[PDB]
Parts: sequence; C-alpha cells; structure tokens
Amino acid sequence: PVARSWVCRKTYVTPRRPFEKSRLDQELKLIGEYGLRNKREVWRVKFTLAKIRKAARELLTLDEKDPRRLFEGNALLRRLVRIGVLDEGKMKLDYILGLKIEDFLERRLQTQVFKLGLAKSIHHARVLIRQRHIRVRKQVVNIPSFIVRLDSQKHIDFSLRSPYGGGRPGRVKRKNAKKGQGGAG
Amino acid sequence: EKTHINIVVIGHVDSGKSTTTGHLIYKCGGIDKRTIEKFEKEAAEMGKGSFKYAWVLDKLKAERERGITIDISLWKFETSKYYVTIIDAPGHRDFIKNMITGTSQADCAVLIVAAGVGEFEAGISKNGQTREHALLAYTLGVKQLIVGVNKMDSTEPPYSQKRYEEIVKEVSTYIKKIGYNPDTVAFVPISGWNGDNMLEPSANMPWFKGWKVTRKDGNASGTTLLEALDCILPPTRPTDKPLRLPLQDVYKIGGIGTVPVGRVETGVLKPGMVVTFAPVNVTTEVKSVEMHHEALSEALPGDNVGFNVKNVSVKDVRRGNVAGDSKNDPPMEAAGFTAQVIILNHPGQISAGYAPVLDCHTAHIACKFAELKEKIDRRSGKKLEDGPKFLKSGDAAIVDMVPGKPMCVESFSDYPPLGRFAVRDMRQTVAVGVIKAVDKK
Amino acid sequence: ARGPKKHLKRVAAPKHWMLDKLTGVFAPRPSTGPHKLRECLPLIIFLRNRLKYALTGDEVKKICMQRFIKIDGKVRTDITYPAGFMDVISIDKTGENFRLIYDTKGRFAVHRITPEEAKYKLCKVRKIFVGTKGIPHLVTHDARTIRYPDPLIKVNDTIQIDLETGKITDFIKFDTGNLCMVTGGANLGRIGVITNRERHPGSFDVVHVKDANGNSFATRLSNIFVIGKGNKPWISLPRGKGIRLTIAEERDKRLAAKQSSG
Amino acid sequence: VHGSLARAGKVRGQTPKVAKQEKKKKKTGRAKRRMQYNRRFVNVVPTFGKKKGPNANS
Amino acid sequence: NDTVTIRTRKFMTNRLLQRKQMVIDVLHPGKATVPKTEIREKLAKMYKTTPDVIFVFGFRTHFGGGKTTGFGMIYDSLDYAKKNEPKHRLARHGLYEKKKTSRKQRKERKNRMKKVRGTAKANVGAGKKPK
Amino acid sequence: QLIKNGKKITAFVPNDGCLNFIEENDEVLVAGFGRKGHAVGDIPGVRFKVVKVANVSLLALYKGKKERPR
RNA sequence: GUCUCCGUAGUGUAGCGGUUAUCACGUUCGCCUAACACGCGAAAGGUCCUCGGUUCGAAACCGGGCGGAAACACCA
RNA sequence: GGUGACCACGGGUGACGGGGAAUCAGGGUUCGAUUCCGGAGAGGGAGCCUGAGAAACGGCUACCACAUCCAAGGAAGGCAGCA
RNA sequence: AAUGAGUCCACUUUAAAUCCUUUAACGAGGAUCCAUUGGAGGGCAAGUCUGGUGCCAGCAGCCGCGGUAAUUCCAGCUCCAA
Ligand SMILES: [Mg+2]
Ligand SMILES: [Mg+2]
Ligand SMILES: [Mg+2]
Ligand SMILES: [Mg+2]
Ligand SMILES: [Mg+2]
Ligand SMILES: [Mg+2]
Repeated sequence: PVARSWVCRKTYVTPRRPFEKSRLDQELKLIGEYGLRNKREVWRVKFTLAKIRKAARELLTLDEKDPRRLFEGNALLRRLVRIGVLDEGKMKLDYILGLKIEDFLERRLQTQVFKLGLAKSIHHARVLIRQRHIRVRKQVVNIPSFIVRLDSQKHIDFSLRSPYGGGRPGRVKRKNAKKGQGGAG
Repeated sequence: EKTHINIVVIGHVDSGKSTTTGHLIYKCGGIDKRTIEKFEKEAAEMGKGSFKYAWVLDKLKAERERGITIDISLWKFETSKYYVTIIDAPGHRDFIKNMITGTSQADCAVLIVAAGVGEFEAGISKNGQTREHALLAYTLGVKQLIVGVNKMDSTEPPYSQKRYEEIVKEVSTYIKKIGYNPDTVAFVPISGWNGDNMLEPSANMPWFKGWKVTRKDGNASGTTLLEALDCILPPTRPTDKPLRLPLQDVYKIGGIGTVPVGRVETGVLKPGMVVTFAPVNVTTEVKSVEMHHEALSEALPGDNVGFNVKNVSVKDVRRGNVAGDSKNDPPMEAAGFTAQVIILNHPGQISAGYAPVLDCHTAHIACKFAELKEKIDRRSGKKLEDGPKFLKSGDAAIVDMVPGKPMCVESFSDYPPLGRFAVRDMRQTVAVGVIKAVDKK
Repeated sequence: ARGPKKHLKRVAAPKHWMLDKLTGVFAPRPSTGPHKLRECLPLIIFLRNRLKYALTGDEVKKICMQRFIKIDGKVRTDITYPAGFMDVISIDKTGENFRLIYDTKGRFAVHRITPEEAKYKLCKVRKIFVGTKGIPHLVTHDARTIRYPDPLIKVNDTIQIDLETGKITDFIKFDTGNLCMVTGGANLGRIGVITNRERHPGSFDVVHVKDANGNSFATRLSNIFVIGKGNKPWISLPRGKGIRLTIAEERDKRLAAKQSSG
Repeated sequence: VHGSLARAGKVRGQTPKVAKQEKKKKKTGRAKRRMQYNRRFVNVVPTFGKKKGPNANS
Repeated sequence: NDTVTIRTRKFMTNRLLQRKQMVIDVLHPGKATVPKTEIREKLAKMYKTTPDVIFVFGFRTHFGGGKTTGFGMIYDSLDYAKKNEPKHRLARHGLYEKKKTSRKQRKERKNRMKKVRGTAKANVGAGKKPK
Repeated sequence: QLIKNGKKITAFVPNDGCLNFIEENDEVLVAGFGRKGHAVGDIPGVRFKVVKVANVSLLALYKGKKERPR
C-alpha cells in the first residue's frame, strides 16, 4: 500500500501530578528566565535530559571495558561536548548524571543571541529570531530552539537581508520615508 | 441553438386533460405504438379504455385506478423548432395545491375545456375551476398561454361552428376581464379521444380555417397545435441575476443518493460550487445536474432539472425549499414580509389575525396577517386611507404578515418568479398580490 | 496464494540491496537465474543505486536494451537479471569491468577489475554426478553445469572457469590452510584461511576460519567459497582485504580520515 | 409523573442580565508567561500580610 | 543578472546514454529562483554548447534564499537527447506534443470496443456515436 | 428508548434549564454519567446523561451559541 | 403527495347552535412547626390546535392548514 | 487398540497467527481488524474446464437467499478492488 | 523601528498542477489582524468580593453546597491550569 513512514514520537512528558507549587514555580522561573513560550518546551528539554541520563545510567550499569559501553559512552560524551553542555575535560559517564536542564536551555539560539548581545532582552531575541534576522554560518535560522554547537557558536550573526546587517530597510521605514517626502517637497 | 420552454396543461376533472396530451406525445414521438397498445390492454380489464392515452401522464397506479390525476407529472419531446417539456395538472378541487406547483414552475400554459353540453357550463362558473386556473396562471406569472377546446366530437352536431364560437367568446371576455388578450392567445379546436387536429388539419371538420395571433414581437398563423406552439414567445433568461431554485420534490435514487428536483428560476447552476437551501439553512456542494435522464454541463433559467447533492439525507431538505449559490447572496429564512394584495372574494370581512394559506412558487405555508397598513386603489397603487380595520372583496391593500412555519420569500422587486404568490381558502383564491419589502433573519 | 509470486515489497527486499523506504512500495523482484534472489544483485539496482549511470528504471532499461551490459561475457537485456556472486559485469563502451564481491559488511561492493583478470571467473562446485553413457558432470554454485571434469575435483571445491569457453583451466581443493570467503550469514564478506573443519553426520559441517589479523570465526560449510591456493587469492580482493574490523577501530579511522581531509 | 418539572430553569430565568464589561485584550503565549512571571517572581513588597494569595479580597 | 553564478558538482560522464550529468547550484543572494532557461543558456556558455541540448530540472531552493540546487544534464547531440530523455522534459522544451484525450475517455473507448467483436468497421465506429 | 436493541433507560439532563430544550420524540445522544455504570451523586439509579439533542449539543444550547432547529 | 383518527386549563376529560365546569390532582395563599411530617379552607388556571365560512348568534355544523398517532405510493 | 487430572474430550471467544503497540524501577498487565510475512474468503454451500500453477469466482455449472430487463418466449448477476 | 497572517507578479515544484522554499508590490496601534477550554471549599493552583435564588433552581467523579448574610448554584469582576 502507501509508501509513507508514519514513524513519529512525542518529545515531552507531562508531570505525574499537576498543581504543585514547587514544580509550578520552578517551571515558571525557567520560562521567565529563558523566554520560553509555554510549559511544553520546558517539559521537552526535561524529557531530553531524562533520556540522556537514562542512557548514561544504563551504560554505567554495564561492566567496565565492555566494548558496547565504551563505544556508546564516547559517542554520548562526544555529542554532549559538541552541544557544549559538558566541559571538554569532563569526559566521564559519571558527570553526565550531574547535568541539569539549565545547561541545555543555555545552549538555545534564543539564549545565545541574547548572550552575544545581538538582542536587548530574551524576548527581543526570540522575536528577532522569528522575524528572520539571525543567521548561523550562512544559513538563516528562524527556530528559537536551535541548539548551537561549539563550532557554530562563533558564527552567529545578523542576516544580510535583515535591516540590521546589509541594507533594505523595513516596510514601515520605507512607508515613513515616502510619507515624509510626500508631505515635504 | 435550441430554446427550452415549459408548458403546463390545465383543465377540469375528466376533461381529457391527460388524454389529449397523450395523443400529442404519441404523435410527436414520446412513446411508441407498442407502449400505447400495452396501455390499451391494461385499461381493457377494468374498463377505463377512454383513458388509455391518459395513463401516459397518469403515472401513478392510484391515479390509474381512480381515473383522475392526483399530482403533477412531467414529460419531454422535441418539436420542429425548439425543445419543450410538459407538465399535467390534476384540475381538481382537492388537488389545487398540487396543480399550482406545476403552474408556478411554468413558462407557458395550455387551457382545456370540454365542448360538450353539461360540462362547459359547470366548468366556467362560480364553482367552476376554469376561472380559478386562468386566475392562478396570471397570478403565478404565466405571461402567455394558449387554449385548446376538447371533446367537440360529443357535441350535437359534432364539430360545429356555433358551439365553438359561443365558448370562445365566453372565455375571451373572461380572459379580457382577467387581463389576458384574446388576440394574443391562440384558440384551437382539438378532438382528443378521436385524435384529431394535432399535427394535420383533420378533414372531418372543414369549417375552421385556422387562427391568427398578433403579438408585440410579431405575427403568426396556426392550423394545428404544433403550429401554435412553434411560435410561442421565448421567455427571457435572467442569467445575470444570482441563482434561485425552488425544489419541486426530493427523491432518493438508489446508487447516487438524494436528488432534489426543481425548475431553475434565475442564474446558472453547474456542478462545482456549493449551494445553500434557505428555509433549512444547510450548505452542500452540488455533485451533478441532469435533465430528463440526460446529463448537463449547465442549468440555464427555466430548466426543470434534478441535481445530485452530497452528504445530506432526504429529510434535511423538503418540498418548497429554495436553493441558491452561497458565493452570491445566499437565500435565507425571512421572518416576515410586506405584500400588496388584491382581494378577490371572501364572504366575511378580513381582520387582523386572519391565517389563510399562502402559496408561493412551491411552498404552501399558512401565514397569519400580522397587521394591515393601508388600503390601496385598484389601479395606479393610489393611496386611499391609513390603518384599515376590515377588508372586503374587490379591494387592494398593504398587509404585513409572518408565516407560522419557517418560509423563505423574495420580494418581487428583486426576484420576479419568487415575488408572485396566491392565497387559498374555502377552495377559492381569496387574495392575489406581490411582495415589496422582506426582512432577513 | 494460487501460484508463484511475482512481486517484491520494498521493505521485504534483501537488506544488502541498500534500498530505502520512501522511493516506492516495490522492489525489483529479480527474475529467476543462476543465483537465489536473497543473495543476488539485480542489474537495475546495480546500475541505478551503485553506479548512478541511470536515474530511473526506464533509463536503466534503455541502457540494457542498447546492449552494453555484458554479464559473464554474454549480453543480457533483462532489467532484473540476478547477477550474483563474482560474475563479471562488462561494459565495453565505457571500458570498465566489475567483479561482484561482498565487502567487509556483507554487501556487494563496486569492485573494478582489469580485462585480463575479468576474462576468467571462480566457481564453487555444488554437485558431481555421473550421467548416461557414464559421463561425469559438474554443477557449480551458479546454475552452470559442465561435462568431463578432472576426476580429482570433488564436492565444494573451486574451479577456474574462463569466459567465452566455459571450460576448466585450474582448480583449488577444499583443504585445510586454503584462503576462503564466507558467502552467507553473520560472517559474510570475511576473507580468511581454512583452519579446521568439524563434521556432523546428518547435519551441517562447521568450518573454523582465521583471517590475517588472527580473528577466528566459524560458519556452516555451505557458506564457504575457496578463493585462493593456500594464502594467495586467485582474484583481486576489494578494499579492506575482507577483514571485518569492529566499530571501535572503524570510528577512529573515520576521525583520522576527517582530520586528513580537513 | 408527580408533576414537578414546571420549575426548570427557574433561577437562570430570574437572574438579572448584566453585560460583560468591555476590557482590554489579554496578552497570550510567551508574553502572558512573561507577565505572570514578572508579577510573582520580580517584586519586593514592604507590607505585611503573611504572603497573601494572588486573588486577595482586601 | 549582475549576481548570478552556476557551480557544478558530482559531475560525471557516461557513454551508456551518451551524456554528462551533474548536480548544480545557482546563487541568487537577493533574487527569486533563477529561471530554468537562464540556467540552460548559462550552463551552455559554461560547457561551450548550445542552449537546446541542455536539460535541467529539480530545482529546490534552500531556506532563506541564496542557493538553489538542481540536477543538470547535457548530451552530445540533439538526436540522442530526443532518443533517451523523458517525454515530459521534451514537451517542456517543446519537442514533444501530448495532444491526446483524457485517460477516462480512453478507457471508455477501450471498454466500448470490447462489445464489438471482429468487425473492423463496427470496431472503429464504436466511439463515433457516444462522443 | 435506545435506537439499537430498544432498551429503555433514564438519562439526566445536566444543566439549569436544558430540559426546556428537550421535547418528546427527540433523538438524543446519551453518554455515561461518570463512574462506569454506577449511579452518581444523589440521583438514584441513573447512569447516563444527555450530551446532544436533535444533533445539537446541550452545551451549545445552554450557552446560546446556536439555536434549536425549527 | 393521498387517506384514517385525535387535538377543551398542565396532566384525565364534562360540555348544549343560546352556560369552559367539576374532579384525582398540578400551582399559589392563609393554616401548626427552628425545619418539617400530617392536616383544615379559598383563588387563578380556556381564542375549546389555528384560521375562517353557515347562522341572529358555533368550540362543537362545515371548509382548510398545523402538530401527533396509523397506512399507501413517490427512483433525476 | 489410541487419548486423558502433566486437563483429554466438549463448550466459549467481542480469537485470523506472528513481526509488533500501549504502559514503564525490576517483574508484569493489556492490545495487535490495520500497510511486512504466513493463512482464509469473495452473498451461502457444492462441483468442475483450462492451465505448470485455481477447487479461480473482475472463469464456468447447479441449488438456496437476494436481485436486473422482458414484447412474459427468455436473458443477464456477484464492489470483504478504486471511487 | 521589525515582521509575518493575509492580497498577489514572477520563478520554482510537478506528467500537469497544488503546497513548501525563493522573490516584486500592498499589508499593524483598541497592532478590532481580539485565544480558547475548564475551574476558584478540600483533594487540587486559584475569591472568607458583589448582585440574584432560597433544600427551589441547580452544583457536586468523592466528601459535600443550597431550607433568606451560599468561599460550592445563576451571573459580573478578579484570579488559577494547559
Ligand atoms: Mg472472528
Ligand atoms: Mg493481524
Ligand atoms: Mg496479508
Ligand atoms: Mg480462494
Ligand atoms: Mg469459487
Ligand atoms: Mg463563581
């Protein structure tokens, strides 16, 4: 029959119990500090960290010198140090259990442009990314949750077509200019 | 291309109304001799042999056993010049509501009176139905018509001058009183049961030399029914006006589903846009359209077609509902309307709260007169006085009413075919008039 | 079913064909031929997915019908002809020859060969029977049968069939210490030397093989193709010399290659 | 039936109909989260009350 | 036109279909997708051929403008190009016509011809009446 | 009385004045009343509640978002 | 579309071409209790489904239409 | 003679079997009509021609239940294929 | 100042279209270009606010609320969760 794939998975898990002040306040603090839209995209990074920690714990339960443990451990540590949440000298499976979701949230493009100073606030950073003003290397990215690797960290810059790098000012600027020249000769 | 015209046959009970049109359809080639002989042999058992030509139009077994027409029915044929379809009327006191539907979905009419002694006098009288039929034809908007007198072969002498002359002058002065012009309308003698004077001038009677019709479009002369109906006025087609389509009926055809059937008033309907039914307020994409079991690419005005619709049941939309294009202005339920009326006859005075049944196109809904605004002169719409308290026959007035049951009406100033209406009670047309202002819900 | 199947679903195709999931619903379904469809490489995917000479089945059909594809020295116009193991694919208009050999990961690799080496071909004898008038026969791992062989040739040995004649020029006995190649199962594509053969009557014999690096494995007897006299192969081996190396020493090779190329 | 269905919708019938006051639109999404984070995480109040709830009816 | 450039890659030649095929990308920093005709003549100038044998298709533009990538095809001769190249691309260049009836009508005619056996005149007049 | 299998049940009408939207011979949709075939609250022996009447939702009728099909 | 029957306070129905009423009730009000329970007495409750015709006058005599309850047909 | 408390035999299944899916400490508990493999069926049964392969039903024959046309003498059916 | 959601030329895609990505030109100050669904006694985050009703209407998965000063019904306002 059809040649589709329908291979998909959820990226988040809802908390077991709702309406608890400690979890609600912690999640709201994270949302406010990182400029997130809702609770789904913090449950998503919590789920990602949960999966990573589950894999690390299972690998730790494997015996030392086991080649599967060694291979997958170096793979996971390499990915973690590529995304930059782990220091290059902390190449141990034990330190993976010590990670927190704030480390992953700090690596978002929305947070990275704010840290680099391309935006005046985290919400300004999110809207600036969404309106196609930020580019990585040469590709323009409009995804706030774009996780930035160490090699792509240096290459974050304003887009050329945006009215912050190259020319071509915005439609409101052009309309104001033409109204001004139509009012004054 | 070729122009399509709707024709409706009106007459009296047992007046040959179906018999002579069975002759007509057989001679023009709608049925064959084998079918007509099968009808003859089926009539042979229970003895109704005089209506073997009538059973072509009398499709119903109940109609066949009762010897009368209960509800209207449709047939098709091609003439020598253009394409026409024909509707029969019951011509009965009980089935006035059935026949007015057919007369409303019409472009022209043919009126039949029996020339024999003892039937013509009852046919044209206070109790006679010829007056009512000729009234309702003009009321619903039959602009031009013809008259063919049937069954002069039973007269004494058969096929005679003076009987024909007296009856045509009587009906001529009646139609002059009602508005129709005897010069414009053609007068034909036809012998139905014998089958004379439809295609060729029958040599049994030589005293009739043919009729002459003079009209604002042109002149014509006729010797037979085909010669009469091949020179009828082609009615105008308000294609530019948005789509309106009252529904004559709704069928459930096995294999395709629900098929509404009605005559298209305005606009063009083709498969490929969504339509909306006004009284029930349901929206539906049309799937296909079809006239007389023949597929069409368009439905021009004046076309009595059945169109297939999707994902609806037969109970959602019923008889009398009007459909229209949703992309254009969609027809929709009207709370009330203002009507100017000419009261014809009523034994008592007409007061507020009077609730007769208003018959508009296919809908037949009882409406209660909410109030009376003013009385109107017979002609020129002249003001007489304001705030009437009672009404009598032979009077025109402005009246506001609300139908008891949900109904969609259209003002005559906007939709001419849907502006016309009649009022029925006690088996006479009590009031006739048109609609001026309509509110929308 | 009421008869033989003549369709092959894309996801039910053999894994070594390296077909994807989104191109379509069906697989080539190779026609009947010298090799089973499980371990054959049809010409459509050989010329469309391996060499990219054609982009579609219609294009590879045009290529085949112009009579340029030569298999085992013979022109084959079948779009889904089952090539199989170590059959020489010859294209004379562009002047290259391919030997169809499994790689280290058990997949048919694009192996290019010289014409003078392509002139011959190794076969594994599958049965030896004497027929009428007392004539010995020999049926190889292909569907190819030949008459009047050397009486020293026994079952599951290797013979040197030169193309354009179909005759035998030399042969390798199945003996301990000879270079082999695994033609099925997990150890598919591994080049090694016959070290031991344990035989189980009424069942499958198991042969134990050690490669050059010293990695010793084992496989059933039906999965072994002798390819060399002792240790020199009689054919040209692909890249990696059929030495299965683990992911641990594959990853650092990839890293070294990336470092060299960057 | 004992005949007590005549009182259906009684209180909803007798309730006086007061219209909703027209008010400014509320921010939605990230702006709403920002607003409600600012209200309850960055503020200093010098007034007692033992941490009264967000809907105090003072 | 001032800033439009073609760059080729994965270039290869085959004599099996007598052509050279490659995948190319054209760089429009601030303009729309470059028209296939423009790629055709620019690539013809690139490879010293004429813009009648050039065959290009499958141009997808990367997100945010700039680069767009398609698959280029050049033949040695126009007769070979007519011989082995899809009919829809030939019709795109105007070298092939598809002036034929609908698939539905073709099936209707095929099924109507099955009711008439043998008789050539009634087998060719089957579709004449029900148009 | 259910259309299938003709069984007769009793269904609660769950709002302030939604009984007025219910008349005789209506085709109502009924769902469970909360706890899997067990009576809920102070209503004895009632395990179902009306969700829709005449193919219009009781919630819609209660909120006035759409009207009875006259 | 046709036919058959029914339609009076909210249910259960007397009713006369010259009067629509009572009853088990249903509701309200006094009637005792903090709340009841039981219990005593009055009031309202009708275009007689609607609209009309006959008549000096009709709910009922008749003509329609409406709603419900029964059947018969209705295939562009 | 053969099979049975190591559950035969009989009955039920809202049972096509499996690869698999949901849930997720570990152990498990439910779901798998459903695109891959295997099986079965073409309204219910039954019997056959042809052919390498069918007890085929977009093949035939007969009965049963439905059901199409008819000039009433006959003739033609099988959407659990796509719509 | 910046942008889309929409109008919409062209390119592209494609068997031919469509959609996406490009790209002209319009396109935001109640930016009225309007975010909803369920709740505010407890479980369980959120009001001992105000007006009606008065063991009635109703709410209430469970405890329970309502018999004239209802934190629980019908509403307004304000808050809560997604
Ligand atoms: Mg079953
Ligand atoms: Mg299954
Ligand atoms: Mg299957
Ligand atoms: Mg079968
Ligand atoms: Mg069979
Ligand atoms: Mg409240």
